[PDB]
Amino acid sequence: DQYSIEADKKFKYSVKLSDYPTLQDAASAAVDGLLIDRDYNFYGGETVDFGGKVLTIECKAKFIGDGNLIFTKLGKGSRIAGVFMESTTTPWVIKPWTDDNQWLTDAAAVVATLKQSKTDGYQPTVSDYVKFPGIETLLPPNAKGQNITSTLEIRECIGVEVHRASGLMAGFLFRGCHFCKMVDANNPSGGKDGIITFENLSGDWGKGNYVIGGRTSYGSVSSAQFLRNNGGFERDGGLIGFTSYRAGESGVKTWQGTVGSTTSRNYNLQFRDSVVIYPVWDGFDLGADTDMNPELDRPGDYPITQYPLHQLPLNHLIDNLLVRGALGVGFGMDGKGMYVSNITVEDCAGSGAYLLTHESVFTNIAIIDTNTKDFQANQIYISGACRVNGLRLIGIRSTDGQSLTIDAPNSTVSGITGMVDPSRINVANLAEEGLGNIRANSFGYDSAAIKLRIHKLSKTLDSGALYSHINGGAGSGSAYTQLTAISGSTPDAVSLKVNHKDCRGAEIPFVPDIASDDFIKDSSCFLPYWENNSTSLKALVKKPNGELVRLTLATL
Amino acid sequence: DQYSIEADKKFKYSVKLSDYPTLQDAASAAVDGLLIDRDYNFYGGETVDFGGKVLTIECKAKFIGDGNLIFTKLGKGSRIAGVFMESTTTPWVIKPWTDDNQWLTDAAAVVATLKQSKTDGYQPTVSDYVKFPGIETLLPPNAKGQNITSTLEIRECIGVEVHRASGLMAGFLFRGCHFCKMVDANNPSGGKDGIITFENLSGDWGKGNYVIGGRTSYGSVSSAQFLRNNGGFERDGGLIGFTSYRAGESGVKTWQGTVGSTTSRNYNLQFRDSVVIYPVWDGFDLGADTDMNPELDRPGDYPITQYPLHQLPLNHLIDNLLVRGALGVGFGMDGKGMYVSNITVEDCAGSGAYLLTHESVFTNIAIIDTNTKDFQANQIYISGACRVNGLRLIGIRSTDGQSLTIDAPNSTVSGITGMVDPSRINVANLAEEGLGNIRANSFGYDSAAIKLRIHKLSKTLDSGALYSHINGGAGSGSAYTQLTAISGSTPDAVSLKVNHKDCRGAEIPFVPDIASDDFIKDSSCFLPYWENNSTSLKALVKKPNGELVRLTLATL
Amino acid sequence: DQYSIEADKKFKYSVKLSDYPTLQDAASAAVDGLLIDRDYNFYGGETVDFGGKVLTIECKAKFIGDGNLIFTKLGKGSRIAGVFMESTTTPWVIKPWTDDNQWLTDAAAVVATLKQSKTDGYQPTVSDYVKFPGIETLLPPNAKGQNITSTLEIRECIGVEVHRASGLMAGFLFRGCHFCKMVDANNPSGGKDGIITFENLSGDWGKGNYVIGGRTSYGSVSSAQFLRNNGGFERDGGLIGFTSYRAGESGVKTWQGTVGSTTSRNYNLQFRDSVVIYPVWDGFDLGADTDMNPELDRPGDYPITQYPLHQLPLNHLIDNLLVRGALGVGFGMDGKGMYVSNITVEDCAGSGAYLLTHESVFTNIAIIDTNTKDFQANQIYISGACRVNGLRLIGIRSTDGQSLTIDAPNSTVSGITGMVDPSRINVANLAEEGLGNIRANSFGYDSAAIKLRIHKLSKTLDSGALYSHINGGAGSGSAYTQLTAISGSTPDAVSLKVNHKDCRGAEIPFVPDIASDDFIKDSSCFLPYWENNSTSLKALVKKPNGELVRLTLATL
Ligand SMILES: [Ca+2]
Repeated sequence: DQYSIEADKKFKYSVKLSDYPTLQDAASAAVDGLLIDRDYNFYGGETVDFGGKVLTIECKAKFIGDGNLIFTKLGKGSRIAGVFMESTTTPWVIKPWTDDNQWLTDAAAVVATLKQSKTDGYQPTVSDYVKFPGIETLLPPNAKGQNITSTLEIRECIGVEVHRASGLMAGFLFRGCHFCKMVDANNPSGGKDGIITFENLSGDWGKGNYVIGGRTSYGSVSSAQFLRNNGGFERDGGLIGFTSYRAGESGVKTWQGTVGSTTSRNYNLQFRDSVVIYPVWDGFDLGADTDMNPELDRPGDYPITQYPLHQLPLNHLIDNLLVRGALGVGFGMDGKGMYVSNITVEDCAGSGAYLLTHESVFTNIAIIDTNTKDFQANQIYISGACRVNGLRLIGIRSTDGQSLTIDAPNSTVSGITGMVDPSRINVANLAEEGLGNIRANSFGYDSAAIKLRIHKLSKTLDSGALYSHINGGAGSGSAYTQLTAISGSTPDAVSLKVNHKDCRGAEIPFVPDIASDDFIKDSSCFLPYWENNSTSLKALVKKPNGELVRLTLATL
Repeated sequence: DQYSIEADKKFKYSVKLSDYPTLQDAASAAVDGLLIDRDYNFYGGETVDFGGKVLTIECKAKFIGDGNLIFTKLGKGSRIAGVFMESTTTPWVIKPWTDDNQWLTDAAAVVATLKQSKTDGYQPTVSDYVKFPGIETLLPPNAKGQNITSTLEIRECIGVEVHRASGLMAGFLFRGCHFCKMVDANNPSGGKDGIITFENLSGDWGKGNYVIGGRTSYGSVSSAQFLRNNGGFERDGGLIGFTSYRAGESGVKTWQGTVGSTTSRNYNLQFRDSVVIYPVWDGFDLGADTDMNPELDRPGDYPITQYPLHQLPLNHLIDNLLVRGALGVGFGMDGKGMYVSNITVEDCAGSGAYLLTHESVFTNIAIIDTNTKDFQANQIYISGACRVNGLRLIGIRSTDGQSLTIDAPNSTVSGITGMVDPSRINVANLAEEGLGNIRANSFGYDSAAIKLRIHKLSKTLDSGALYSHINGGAGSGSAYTQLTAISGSTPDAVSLKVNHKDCRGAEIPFVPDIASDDFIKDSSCFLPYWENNSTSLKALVKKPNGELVRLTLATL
Repeated sequence: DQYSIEADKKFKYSVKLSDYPTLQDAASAAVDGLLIDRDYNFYGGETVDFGGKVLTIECKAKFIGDGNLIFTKLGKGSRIAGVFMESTTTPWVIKPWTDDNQWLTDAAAVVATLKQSKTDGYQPTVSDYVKFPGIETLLPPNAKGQNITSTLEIRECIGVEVHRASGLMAGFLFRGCHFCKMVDANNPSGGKDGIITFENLSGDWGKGNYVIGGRTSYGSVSSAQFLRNNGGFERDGGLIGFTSYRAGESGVKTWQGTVGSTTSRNYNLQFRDSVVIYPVWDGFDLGADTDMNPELDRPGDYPITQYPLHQLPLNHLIDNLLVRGALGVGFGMDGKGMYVSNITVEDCAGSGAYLLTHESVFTNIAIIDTNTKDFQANQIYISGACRVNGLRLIGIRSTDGQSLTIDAPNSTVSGITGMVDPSRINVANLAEEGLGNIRANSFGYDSAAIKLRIHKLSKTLDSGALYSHINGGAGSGSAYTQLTAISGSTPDAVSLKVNHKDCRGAEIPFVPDIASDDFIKDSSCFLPYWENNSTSLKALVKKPNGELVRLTLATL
């Protein structure tokens, strides 16, 4: 009895699942620690009440079950580490990529990949019917409408963190939670539902909910997703330092539109320092309104009368994101008044950026080899009146057809770099207002060029140019300078030259027949023209006083 | 007695505060673990001696008290997790922002926000008297000079880490510590003092001290701050992966000048991969010398005779920082020989960057919609002789008045992008030395332009241009090229044209009266001029031998 | 007996090394936790069998020994925290940098730094003989061929994480492991071998192996290195969020060539969000093939017949890296089909980038003050046919000699910024295809310039220019525009002017003697020329029909 007093004071309290027949029995006994030291088969909907206790739950075995294992009434500060969820069912999965990591787009080829596995692919859903046209008819019935996920559901808790979670056909759901985090996810392999979900459709708007660190793979739908969360002006929530691989839908998704009877939208969240690779749909989908066939209202949210479709003041903090390998769109969003910075998107089959934004600013964007399968009309689309300050376009891929590279018809852009085809740029205004003294350095040509193109006149032909051309060969120390203008849709049709053939003179073009009065523009100027009937040059002169006179300029 | 032997060997040692009347009694009993499992009211200055033991302190309740709870004599490798500090006093706080997140600047409006709360605002300090002019007179006495903070003080320890700390009116102070870290701060809400402080005014210069991860909110002064730390050439200290929200002063601060009798300055620290949002003063304040009314000496530091004011070899490693929403300056520093990269600052009421630097290099800087309240003279200021390589300016905001955008009178700059008003650029030298072949693409105009502006001549008017203008309408296949020069402060006053009205000729300007001898510049050139008394063009000719002759060029 | 039942259920299981004579005895007794609470002297090769148990190993003391302490048969999910390795031997180390952090390059100066210490320098190896020419002869024998490292070796384990490791002369080796991580390394000071190594020369290719977070210092060779790892298309492995300081070789290394009888190469790894400072050799060395004296084959890898040397499809995910202070190369790699983004390299004595790549894309690269000791031929080298989209060159350093800045003879580049000497650019093609309307703003000169340079003609002289020059002084409201061409290797030798001396006319250069027929280029143009024998200007006219006629243009 003496020792027991001492022992109760000097040892750390932990209960372990191997000592109990059910998880509730263990939860009930727990005071400080709880060790999961044996695999536990749960039934879908099995619910554990943790009594408001602040528990440190250390997992060293699996939770095995189809459906949801529901944790409730955990005290603020509770932590669950090392959790591993696994389904009982091994479903049919598709694997729409080759052994050289090329995407498969042909429905029949995708069907041929079918296998029963808990990983290395995903269970088809209805969105696959759109993504792979014709697949709905070709999929066997046993591969359609599957619904396998083993989900850890944290329900109506505050201040709970799940650390280093993993699994097979695994999901993690925080339902009606606040100040909860999914930290350092240890590459769970996903199932039918989203891998990591913060859903706050009921109760107060979600706040304080983050994905921090870690990564996921596979899954039928999006890797990380938010419904009805608002981080406040403090931006207390979102996703930082995360990697998503091969989402069956999108890497990171803020939901759009109405779900159930209320809004699924999100405000004031962080999306930073993260990477999405090889999503079947999109890298980041940060829109809040439905694009195609939209609702006429926003129950639970701002009405259309206050903010039109795609013009919500979403106010997310969006910075330093990387997307590679999307089969859909690399980076998509909507909203009004947005600031977005430092986005890098490479090698996507659909548009690199699809931006249904207005009065927003995009700084230091790089869109490098996207729309490679011509799925969309362009590589970067912007609908509304926005500003782009720094835009890198084109890597090493060519474009065979007529699609635009940037179509941002209401936007003002500066700072494009890359080997863009200028005919594939469409913006409201493009300008470099603040360059210093300039040099055009030409490699691999016998000339250097400074060209001008007026898109209203022609998007495909330069309207004038300033050239420098070698006279003779390399090392001659001689070039000629040429000032040109387009005529009859023939670039460089008319030109003045300086030093052609090292002659040290200006070659001046003249009107090839009698110049009309209106040909001359300015006072105190002359326009030479040809009088064939005398073999003479004449000059149409607009005198300093504005009156016209015709003079003889050169004679036989 | 048999079991007790076995039990002492097989169980983890931890003591818990619920078994002791004081925190010292628990600390004294501890061997391995210490669990804080009941709220503990401490008195200011209460000091716990941990006996040099390497303890793992796990907090699941609050430390409650105004003033400092002082931890001493923790062994290297000790860890304190989940600590939650809370004041006993609920002070008066101000909230100088609206329900639409607009800053309040009017003192009377700020006073009207007063409430008693431990969060959602901050206790006024003397710096508020400057920030909100007139507020000193308008604040009620009960809202002035408050001093509420509940501070965990780690004193004279080596190798101690505080993880996942939080609180209300909370602070964390490492005094005279080395190799200590504040890791994954769980959004403590601050009090009167700095939220996270590494202060090494006594003893050896601080080294090995970091803030890694996490975030803070509110507080009256700066969120994270350093005094008398030097990371060594190894750069072993600083701040990485951190977020500061709504600092009452600045997000991240390295102190300047003398504090007490010695230097508060800092060297060789990292500031990387971090974000500061909505500080009342500055985002990052990385200066070491006092700007306004400076000391004539640096006791404990390099003398002015060795390094002039603002020219210390601070040698911080500064990269990948984001600031949004400052009411003061987004990014400020001083020093000589600095390299700074990848800084992004958006939507600040004062200057985006205030750089009292010399012989320093700034690479890939973006300053986007700053000085929005005209608090400073410019958006980015640089005092000394520096280099800027890549500078994005202007988002979507206009500027109504005469303030400069960049004033860097001793600096050489290249790579500006954005819709900057060129009259608002002031630098020593601006150049694009290494561009390739160029094309100017014009949208929304009937012409394209390549303009030249000599700032010594005029900062507001272009001095010459190369234009291409549509002849007729869209699709004509015809344009004219125009080479212009300014005269009488009228841009484009004098010009030569090629292909005006699709005439296929050059329109050449001539001197409107008798040309003086000195009007012609080069040998083997001619200058046409008007002789009104005969209705003739003449030519002032400088012959190949340099001598002048006047010839008749065109006659009736 | 009643209490013992209760106690066995309610307390956390942990054994502690203080209760056992050997580490194996403790490992054998362990069930859940294992506490290292006394220093433990191990013998090189001492091997601990952990029985497949999933153990949480908490270290609060040192493992002391030269050689390897080998951990085997740890269960998936095992974690080792706070480990501290220390050698028994204090070796001789060199410190090739000064008290102002300047690199020492002179062998005799390096030898003079010799001291016996476990840190603050490194043990020489054979690579130092190359790095510091002559040092092999000058080093005393007792400083050559040393081999001191205290290494924690995790052998043939899956799912083991080492967290917050540190030490003196310390190394960490994961041999034949999968799904293992080195997390938040707490600045171990290195020994003779690599600090952190994932080596998978035997068994399956390594996968799931990461360095996440943390930092290292010193060491004789590379800080973090990989052999025979392949992350799969999922990119499940690599290095994220890491800092390396003063590697004796390189910060981060993927091995090249054959080691033993098989490939040491690596595929599909992440290298992101990391920093390397002051390596003696390279920052990042991400090559897979041997550059100098290469193997004729790749046992265990793709044959040369399939992929030529330096053209392996390495497919690493490489983004957001910073290198400063290398004595060798900042960033090096090889491979074909690579995408690389957001690399920043500053202040390196050798090349900033050495890129033996083909059909690869580099986006937003900044190479700022590199090759400062002229160790290589250039600041950035690219061998193969690649694309660079955004390249910042030049900080504040000058270059005295003739070395190139970029030599990328097969690459197409766009978006250079900085005060580059254009004669030091060599590329296949350089272009800005997508600029908007342009303005050249000139500061500190009486003129503004838009220059053209044809590198085939001359890399050192501009071939033509468009200038604007002040007439009179500041505020005159007058400038002249000038269009020039090079002749006899004299820039600006021949020119046309508009508004010289505010004359409002064009000054036109003429051929200084009788123009040859071939001097005129285009039909409907004239070329003025001088007839000295009559003091007349003539015109060589190519009529609209293409035939030549000579006319009198101006007469006495
Ligand atoms: Ca004549």
